[PDB]
Amino acid sequence: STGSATTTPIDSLDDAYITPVQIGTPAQTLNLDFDTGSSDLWVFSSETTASEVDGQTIYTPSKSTTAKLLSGATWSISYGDGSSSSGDVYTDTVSVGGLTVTGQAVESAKKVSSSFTEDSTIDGLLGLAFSTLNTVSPTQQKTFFDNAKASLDSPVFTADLGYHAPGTYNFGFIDTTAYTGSITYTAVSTKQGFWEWTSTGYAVGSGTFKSTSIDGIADTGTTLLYLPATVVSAYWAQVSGAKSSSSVGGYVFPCSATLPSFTFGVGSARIVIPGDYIDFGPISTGSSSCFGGIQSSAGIGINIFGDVALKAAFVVFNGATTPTLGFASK
Repeated sequence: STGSATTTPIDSLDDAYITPVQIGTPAQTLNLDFDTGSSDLWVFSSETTASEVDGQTIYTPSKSTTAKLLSGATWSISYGDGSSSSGDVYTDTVSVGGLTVTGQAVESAKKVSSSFTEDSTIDGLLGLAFSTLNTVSPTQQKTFFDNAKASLDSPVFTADLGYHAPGTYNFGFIDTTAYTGSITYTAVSTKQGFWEWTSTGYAVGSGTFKSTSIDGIADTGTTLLYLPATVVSAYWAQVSGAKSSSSVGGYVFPCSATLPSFTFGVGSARIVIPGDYIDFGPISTGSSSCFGGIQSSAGIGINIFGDVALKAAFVVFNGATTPTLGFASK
């Protein structure tokens, strides 16, 4: 089997991407944030504290003839950005782009933090990291991909995120028309539960490539590119007037600037992030100070190849017995 679904930016800045997901019988379609940095499929629901729902579409398990309460199971998650959610668990039928899993754990939120409430466009998350990170207790549950894997034509999924445009998540096949040149594959460590790999270096604009190992995670659920302070300083030094602002929470730059590109290495291959991808717009409405899309990972504890990086590539998440990651230009 295979599946193919379009993923759409939630706003004009590509702050996140949503993908429609069918849950239950009859189908209830929710728009979920596909997150290769976590491993829980959780949804706003009829059980979510009413004051914490503000415009989201909810899953109502009592209206699904295939929903079953997973007795005694609870979940609770906290994300790198400080947000969180928790609740109980159902199993139900879940379909993505024509690919169906029966008995998928659907984690129903009883509580969500303010950032989730405040984002009306995201109805929940669909985790695509390794199932070892799943938070369901006392019996850990499998991700949608893990459940689908054995049925897929090939044990892979691909992320093809657009810049200010829709893109695609495919399951079970590689669309050879969706990228240019070849896909370069690179080793993955699953030791921390992430799609963790080592980039071979970077360049700023038309500058020379610096060969240096950068360990980090391919994370579709993180907006920006978070790299070591040395790398980030080298980037922003090429933008007149750019500075790190403690008050704002990172590097800012004059909105009148033209940003240089940023290149990262995948083995001997190179992925070029155009400068415009690194512009996240005014820090507040009407400001001429703009927020940068490349930020320091110092004090995160891990480098994160988020959407800024991934949307410059066609990315293969290869879930073979020994997982790997593939990157192609597009």
